[PDB]
Amino acid sequence: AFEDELGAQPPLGFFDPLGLVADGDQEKFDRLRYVEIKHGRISMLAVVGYLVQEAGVRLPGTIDYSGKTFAEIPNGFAAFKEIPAGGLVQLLFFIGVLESSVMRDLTGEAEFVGDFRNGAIDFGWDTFDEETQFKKRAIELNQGRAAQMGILALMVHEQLGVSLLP
Amino acid sequence: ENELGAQPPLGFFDPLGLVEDGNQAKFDRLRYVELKHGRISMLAVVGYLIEKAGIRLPGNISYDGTTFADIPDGFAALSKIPDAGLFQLFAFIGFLEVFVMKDITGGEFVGDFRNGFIDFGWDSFDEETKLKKRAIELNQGRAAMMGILALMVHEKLIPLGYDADLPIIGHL
Amino acid sequence: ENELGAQPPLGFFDPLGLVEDGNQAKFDRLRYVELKHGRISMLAVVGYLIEKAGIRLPGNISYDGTTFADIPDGFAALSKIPDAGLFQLFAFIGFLEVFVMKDITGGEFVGDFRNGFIDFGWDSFDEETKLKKRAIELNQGRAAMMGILALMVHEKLIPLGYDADLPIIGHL
Amino acid sequence: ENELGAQPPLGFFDPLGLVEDGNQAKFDRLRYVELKHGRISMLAVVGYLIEKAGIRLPGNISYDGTTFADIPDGFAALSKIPDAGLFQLFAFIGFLEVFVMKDITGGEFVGDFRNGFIDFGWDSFDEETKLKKRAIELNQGRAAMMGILALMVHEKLIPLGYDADLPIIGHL
Amino acid sequence: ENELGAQPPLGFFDPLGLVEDGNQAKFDRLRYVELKHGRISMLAVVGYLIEKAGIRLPGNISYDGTTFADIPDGFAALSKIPDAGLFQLFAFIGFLEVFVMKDITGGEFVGDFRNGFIDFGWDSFDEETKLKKRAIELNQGRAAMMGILALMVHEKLIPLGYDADLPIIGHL
Ligand code: CLA
Ligand code: KC2
Ligand code: KC2
Ligand code: KC2
Ligand code: KC2
Repeated sequence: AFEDELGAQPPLGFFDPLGLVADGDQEKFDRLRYVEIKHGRISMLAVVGYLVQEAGVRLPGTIDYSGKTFAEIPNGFAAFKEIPAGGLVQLLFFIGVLESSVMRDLTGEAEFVGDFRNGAIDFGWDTFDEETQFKKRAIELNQGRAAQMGILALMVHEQLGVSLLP
Repeated sequence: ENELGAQPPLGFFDPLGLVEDGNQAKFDRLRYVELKHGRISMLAVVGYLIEKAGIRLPGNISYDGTTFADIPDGFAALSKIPDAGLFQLFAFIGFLEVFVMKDITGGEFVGDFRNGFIDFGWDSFDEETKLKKRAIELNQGRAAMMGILALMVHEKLIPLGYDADLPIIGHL
Repeated sequence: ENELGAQPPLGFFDPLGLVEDGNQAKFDRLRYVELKHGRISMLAVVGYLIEKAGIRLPGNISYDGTTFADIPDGFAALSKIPDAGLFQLFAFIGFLEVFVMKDITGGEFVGDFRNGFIDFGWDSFDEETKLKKRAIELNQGRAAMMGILALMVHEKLIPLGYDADLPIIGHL
Repeated sequence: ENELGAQPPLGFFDPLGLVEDGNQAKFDRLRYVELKHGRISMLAVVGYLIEKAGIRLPGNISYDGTTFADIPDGFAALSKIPDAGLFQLFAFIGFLEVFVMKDITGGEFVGDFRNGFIDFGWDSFDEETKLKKRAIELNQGRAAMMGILALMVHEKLIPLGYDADLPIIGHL
Repeated sequence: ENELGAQPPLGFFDPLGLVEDGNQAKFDRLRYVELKHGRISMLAVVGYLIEKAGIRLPGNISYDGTTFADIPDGFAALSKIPDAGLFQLFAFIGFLEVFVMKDITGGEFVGDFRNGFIDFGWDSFDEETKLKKRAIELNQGRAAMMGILALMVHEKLIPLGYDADLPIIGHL
């Protein structure tokens, strides 16, 4: 059914050991693929965010007017202890504006699931031919799938106390 | 009736496909299952906010010297009602549920025939009577159903929601 | 006319056979008797519940030096109003009853031209302003007519109802 | 807009004459005259009732150091309002009066384009909003216009009315 | 849509000339612009009056230890709301504003499908809910938009207006 779809590729080919899309439901598959691209886009930002913070790179200056600086805030789950409470609400809320009002199909003209251009921001997608358009979607999915295991490592290993980084 | 509850942003939203099959009946069933959960959850968060704001009734609830002020807010409240109070809840709310006032058959397209006075208006506004007001009450339930899952799982850690607003509001 | 009054779960309920004539004319009069005992017993139970809650006025009721708190709760209250006060009920209510504002002419579809303001009137919902709301007031009366026969017999055997509730509530 | 006001037990009642002219053009003007004296007397009697009940505002009225309690009850109140306040009554009421929001000039069926709970325009009871509730307010004015001719002569003795009720109520 | 708003004693009043283009498409946009500045200024003036009457809430606002009495009256109140509160304004209002519930964008005769007292969509009179009550609210905005240009300039040199009114009211 979905053996010829995006993300089915060497060396594994079509790969569903649980048989989750074995029923051939397109709408179930369209949901799962959208759910797959979305975590991937997060995890690709999450690992680069984790590595640049662990290298010590901070934003300059203070995070609030009480003098709390970015440099005092560590990397990891211990960042949330020292980010002030008004900051943690907006970090949660503004991303929810991206969930509600920005990052979705608003206009219904998306060519596939996770096409968020909405006729507003396009950098030249149609300048790729159909094989390059399929390739860049295949890279983003697989950079996505790699980073999901990558960030899931870097979060489990912060709690284990066994570092994976030099 | 069918086109209801499917207004924007989500539209018709059967993500897992449990109304993927057909019938009016299991869509009838799950609708009035959803509405009654809606109606009960909405008065339970308004029941929550009016309890937790300190709005009480003076006087004992029984001979015990249990006042309404002595009954604490939260989930100790409904349990520490005296038993003969709860069996008189199940008598009246019971008779009101099944029998008096509020007919419950299979989810009968629950009309209940009351509502107000000049308000129900078919013959006046065919999109205000249903499809907006009948759509919001569903969703106000959909908020409040997500309010009581909230209401429990918050209070499962020590401060409740009057207590939860004097100390910490952050997660575990 | 007919086609009003009782309802689920009874419908037309004349089980002893007092009205089985097949004649509307005897049924007309006993309906408006029931409306009137409807209206009076309803304002007497809510009068009873507001008098029993300790909800009184401040000040003396006259230059007898009787406060509104002096007049006891229950059956004694109307009885030990001063006589000149009971004439003035009669002078005002009796005008209000037999001819002005309420006219009860002869038991006549006492319609009295006090029809709410917007609410619950013609050229709107058909079901509501009559065949339902006209039916509920009567059944509201049917609850309150039985509420006083209770209330009198509750007061007849024990003291007043607030003194019926601090001691025993069980039967004789 | 002709069959206004009087009603059972009177009907058209013009016992002296000066209105049975056969022409309604004079009957026209006096009818809106009756409405306005209606409107003024009704809020003057209830103003007299609420002023006498001890219902006042807190604070001084002005730099004079006259509280709202200092101004006596009854007739003397409007007379010993400070003069600059009476100019601002004149400035605001007269702008509201001879001109607009009310616009009275010409004088019949101004109608003011304003309904109560804005119930009773039209497309409801065509029998309650016209001929009846139009009739009560005028008749309500008929009671209150009599209430003030009384009230002034009640006050004329030499106290106000709360000082007419604690002493003698019988005639001279 | 075109015959709306101004009225006696002005009628259509565009004296300087910006809008007499012959094309209503620009008259269209500025109309709903005047509606929203209408709606916002009307709740800001009554907000200004209720904030100044001493009507506050009990308790601190936050961990700061700022009570609802601590926040001064007038202009400085909105400015010294703690920052994280001003975002939750921006959070909830901005969700409520652009799309979601009030949906303004595009910007003309949105209508919002809300009634006052569920009074007055249509199928009553057709003369007051169009061309009059729709006309007052815009004009009600026309008073309140002028009320704040006042209010800011009343607050600009002088302190807050309760301290404009205990000292001098006259011009500079
Ligand atoms: C999942 C991604 C993610 C998450 C949750 C966080 C979370 C956090 N970062 Mg961070 N960061 C990220 C990715 C992320 N970052 C990336 C990719 C970089 C590299 C540029 C950084 C670089 C970075 C620095 C240098 C610092 C933080 C800091 C922080 C903390 C304070 C908040 C702040 O100032 O953020 C600041 C966030 C950024 C500077 C970059 C975020 C960029 C996001 C991911 C953009 C994605 C959405 C975007 C709107 C997409 C629009 C595209 C569309 C319009 C076409 C907070 C825990 C601060 C701290 O104290 O560290 C401990 C700090 O000083 N971040
Ligand atoms: C669903 C709302 C509701 C309704 C409609 C309703 C109707 C009636 C009616 C007549 C129709 C009577 C006659 C009656 C009588 C009593 N009710 Mg009541 N009642 C309500 C519910 C509750 C609850 C929650 C409690 C309660 C109580 C009492 C006690 C005292 C017992 C005692 O203290 O000895 C008595 C005598 C408390 C209790 O049971 O205490 C152990 C208690 O918690 N009730 N109740
Ligand atoms: C039907 C409701 C009702 C109406 C419509 C009504 C109208 C008026 C009017 C007309 C505007 C006046 C002027 C007036 C004055 C007095 N009323 Mg009132 N009155 C009403 C009801 C009662 C009751 C129920 C009582 C009562 C009393 C008094 C006493 C003091 C007497 C005294 O101290 O000797 C005085 C002066 C008490 C009483 O009569 O005591 C012996 C008493 O029980 N009234 N009353
Ligand atoms: C028709 C109802 C009415 C309206 C529409 C209205 C509008 C305004 C406005 C415009 C918004 C202002 C700014 C304003 C201010 C003052 N009013 Mg007010 N006012 C109303 C009525 C009265 C009466 C009836 C009195 C009165 C007074 C005062 C005094 C203190 C003066 C002083 O202490 O010297 C001041 C400062 C009293 C008075 O004039 O005392 C000599 C007095 O009796 N007003 N008033
Ligand atoms: C637009 C109206 C509005 C909405 C819809 C809304 C929703 C919620 C929810 C969601 C259900 C929660 C859980 C919540 C809780 C808190 N709000 Mg509230 N809130 C509203 C408005 C404001 C303003 C205007 C302020 C404010 C504050 C606080 C503080 C204490 C913080 C602290 O002490 O650190 C806490 C805990 C004040 C503040 O931020 O203080 C720095 C402050 O000015 N809020 N608020």
